[PDB]
Amino acid sequence: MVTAKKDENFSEWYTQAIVRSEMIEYYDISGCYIMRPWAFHIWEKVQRFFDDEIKKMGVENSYFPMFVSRHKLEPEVAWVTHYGDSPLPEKIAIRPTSETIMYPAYAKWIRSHRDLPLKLNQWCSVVRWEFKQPTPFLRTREFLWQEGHTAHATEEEAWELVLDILELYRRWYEECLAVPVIKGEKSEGEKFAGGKKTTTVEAFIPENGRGIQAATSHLLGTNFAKMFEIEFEDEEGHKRLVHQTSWGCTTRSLGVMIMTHGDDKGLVIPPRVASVQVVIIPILFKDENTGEILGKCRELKTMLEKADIRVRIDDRSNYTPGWKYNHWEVKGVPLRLELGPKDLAKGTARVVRRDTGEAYQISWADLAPKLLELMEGIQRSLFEKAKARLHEGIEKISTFDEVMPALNRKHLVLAPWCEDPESEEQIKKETQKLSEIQAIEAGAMKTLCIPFDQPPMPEGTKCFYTGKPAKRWTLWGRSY
Amino acid sequence: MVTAKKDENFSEWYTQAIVRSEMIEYYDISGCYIMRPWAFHIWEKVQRFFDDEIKKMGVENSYFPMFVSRHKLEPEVAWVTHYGDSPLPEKIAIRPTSETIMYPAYAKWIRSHRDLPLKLNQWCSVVRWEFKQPTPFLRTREFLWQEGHTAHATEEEAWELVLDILELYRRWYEECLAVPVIKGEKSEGEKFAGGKKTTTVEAFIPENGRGIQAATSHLLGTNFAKMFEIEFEDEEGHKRLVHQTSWGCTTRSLGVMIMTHGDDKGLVIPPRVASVQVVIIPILFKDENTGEILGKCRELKTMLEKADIRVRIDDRSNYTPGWKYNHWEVKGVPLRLELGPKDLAKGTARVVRRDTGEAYQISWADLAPKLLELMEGIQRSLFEKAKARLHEGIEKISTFDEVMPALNRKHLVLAPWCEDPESEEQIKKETQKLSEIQAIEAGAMKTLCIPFDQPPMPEGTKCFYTGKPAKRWTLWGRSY
Ligand SMILES: Cc1cc(N2CC[C@@](CO)(C3CC3)C2=O)cc(C(=O)NCc2cc(F)cc(-c3cnn(C)c3)c2)n1
Ligand SMILES: Cc1cc(N2CC[C@@](CO)(C3CC3)C2=O)cc(C(=O)NCc2cc(F)cc(-c3cnn(C)c3)c2)n1
Ligand code: PRO
Ligand code: PRO
Repeated sequence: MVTAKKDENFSEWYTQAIVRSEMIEYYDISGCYIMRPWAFHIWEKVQRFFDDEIKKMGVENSYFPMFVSRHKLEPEVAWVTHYGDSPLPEKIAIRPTSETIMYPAYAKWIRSHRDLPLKLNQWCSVVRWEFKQPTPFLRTREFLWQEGHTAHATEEEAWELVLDILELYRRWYEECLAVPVIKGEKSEGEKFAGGKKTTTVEAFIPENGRGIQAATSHLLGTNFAKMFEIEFEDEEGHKRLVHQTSWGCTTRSLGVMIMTHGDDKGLVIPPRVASVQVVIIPILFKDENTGEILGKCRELKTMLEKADIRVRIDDRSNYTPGWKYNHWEVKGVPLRLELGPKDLAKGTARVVRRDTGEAYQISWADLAPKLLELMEGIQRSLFEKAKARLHEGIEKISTFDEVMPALNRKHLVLAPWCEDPESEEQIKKETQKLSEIQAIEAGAMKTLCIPFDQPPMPEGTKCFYTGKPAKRWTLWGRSY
Repeated sequence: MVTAKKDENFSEWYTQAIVRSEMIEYYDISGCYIMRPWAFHIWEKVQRFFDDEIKKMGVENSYFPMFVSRHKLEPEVAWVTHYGDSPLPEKIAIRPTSETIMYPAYAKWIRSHRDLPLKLNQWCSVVRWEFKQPTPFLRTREFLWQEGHTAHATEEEAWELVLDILELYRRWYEECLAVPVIKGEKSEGEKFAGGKKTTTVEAFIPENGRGIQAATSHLLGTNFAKMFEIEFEDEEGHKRLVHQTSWGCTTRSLGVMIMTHGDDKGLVIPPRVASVQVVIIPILFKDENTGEILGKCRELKTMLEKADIRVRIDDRSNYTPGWKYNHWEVKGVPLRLELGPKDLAKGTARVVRRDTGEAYQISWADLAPKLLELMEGIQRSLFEKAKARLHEGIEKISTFDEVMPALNRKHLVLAPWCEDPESEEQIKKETQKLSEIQAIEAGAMKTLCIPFDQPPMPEGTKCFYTGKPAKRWTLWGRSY
């Protein structure tokens, strides 16, 4: 049972939700968490989705070492210096990302324009060792991810690949996880180190008012090619720099799903990625033909599974049906199917959907088509409600005077911005001091993205902080 | 093109085979190798096979951290001591295996007999940092693996699980990879540290005469439960120690496949795990209807792929068909399909199988069923020939006098042994000195396994080294 209200103590609510559903187990070494089967199944499902999608683009999986030499990497990096009692001749680092691991190989592999495009991906874990306090799924020192790295003959090929991947990330969140995101370009002050242009999908956490960078797709261009001398020969003979992309996404996505859909009873997992879509709970009166009831549950299980519905029967006699109702609600199973002697006599079943609590009586013959329609019903609704909370979380503003009241309501701001970097740094330090002063009477706002969706820009619109001619609409807010 | 003979310089043959087929790329940090897509596809296929199989047993996937504290682990272990310029308050280790990472969690999770069996697995990489020289796939400082860990209420449940997993490993090698193995029990001198009984599947490398431990399945029993206080309550109330298993298998299996099936032209990959089973090579005379020929290749591709045959068309005009013949032979594609204007006019195709070089002419209508029959033909033959080379590699002996002549022929020995540990150590040190002395005129033999398949033991048979009553037949040899 979950006891903390989501709209009061969000921290303890999230901890309770992920622990009591058997998603996360704690670990000795600060910032690392055991991912238990209940959460790993979801990671497996989104990984299968993304893998299939990128294999249709020609991306292939590989595995590069987790170690990188001090030479090639040359802040939040863990160093190996000993193999037991013996010292290393030169300390080695654990990958925080693998550009400097993979790209010397790329320089060796790419000779001719007939070698491009080169498209590799890997599923692994990386280690970014910050001493700040962690957050399960969202900010951990070790995390699982995929990272893809492509090299191309032209800039425009690489850019189209960046956008195609960003679309796949939008589908990862919105399609599988029912989390709405915003496609954007990062400012030059927040873009990847060494890249040309970083795109992103941003998500939003209403309860603390914080945007979070859900995934990233970088146009590296020729910057890394220069660093690593990755060149191809054209049909003429002339050597030219390849144009590269890199893109990544992590188990952070799981956290974002949890916070988006959970409620006071606990997890609410979208049907598309639930490892159990329907849990069948037989009623088990002592004064009843139990073998018959269980036989019919088994029949309904096979009947649903032929429609590819993922079913678990909880026939444990040492727990009441109310205990099981709570137990599978806490783990977020989207549909519960109850079947007792009355239901049997009438040839129906009772189904309760996890999102709203609504109950239905369905005849066995209509069970598979009806539940299918209901699962798409739940998924869709989970998305649209979340989409509502997204749009109600963003205030469109004209002046800096409107920032602080919008932040105190846990909202983001969409403002006309001139895109000057020094202005962003100024804005962060000022909103941070204003936040501290407000805290005294009871931090910093940054750019999250310049959205692809640009609303109308009136002709003479001025920058909301500098007064200069505004260039584009920018989404700012407090951030993870 | 591969130029080193497999039966002359096996080292350079193996290196050439794995490099020239684009399986392995070298890396700065000694003992680590980049696994390129051509090899990773095979790893993906065997991983899918094993994953499916263990999910039918109820095993679930998880992910535990790659770090372990100095406390809990308390030789070939890499230590992290710094996060950049800052020192760690207590150095941490990178997993060489995860018993000491997972089992405190197990102690927390297992309370009641209704919590057993507990069956977890993970796919990750581990780091065993030896300063000896590495061997691609076979012996590397970092390797990918799966490791499974189960806890049970009784010893016999855990033992049946150990044997079931060992059977799945036999199917991993023999069924998918067409490599024959021998099921055995390891001596107490070679068994896992802290376990009760280690089982294994052993493979054999004829060209250097060396057995290699292909995979391992340990009965831990209650030893680790005592160390970590993992206890369950029975229905009576009494706390009891759980009985545990752990089992693992790695990318070593890939190496063993390569060495088993490759020839002087290079790789020979069994059809069951080839990512390309049929490469279709159109003949492309300049004086021919090329669009027609390519159209028919595309048709044959879709026709074969509806029978679930994995097909690639190599329609590159800048390479001759002979270049492509060599190129896909080197990468080990099991079937090659050639199609030109003559074949088109006759409605047939030419197919050449990679193992023997045999050619066939098949009408399009029979293409899918015939190729299917041929792929099982290749697989089967790859296995049986390898099985032959296995059995011809083992000499059954009675006396120690027969050891050295059997080792000088690169063979293993099956000998009646009393199973005394001090005898094994004696045997290793003596065969090593005899080997060194022989080398002067131009090392050590150990036990590989006590096979499950015990041949007849005559009543008064004496130990082949000590003269004592022999206990069981034991397979010895030089080893990886
Ligand atoms: C799971 C995950 C995902 C991502 N990221 C980043 C990249 C991206 C975004 O798209 C994806 C690759 C493309 C993603 O998912 C970044 C981290 C992370 O920075 N970890 C280190 C850490 C540990 C820690 F204990 C605390 C803090 C910390 C930071 N501020 N505070 C107040 C605490 C940070 N972790
Ligand atoms: C790929 C892989 C698999 C396995 N093993 C062991 C376990 C098992 C067997 O079933 C599987 C888990 C169950 C498996 O596959 C063990 C190693 C390995 O010991 N690596 C370290 C290393 C690095 C190095 F550069 C050199 C040497 C070395 C040792 N002697 N010499 C002359 C050189 C050793 N590596
Ligand atoms: O960390 C990053 O942002 C990029 C994308 C994945 C690989 N490196
Ligand atoms: O390394 C070993 O041998 C065991 C089996 C995999 C996990 N630990």
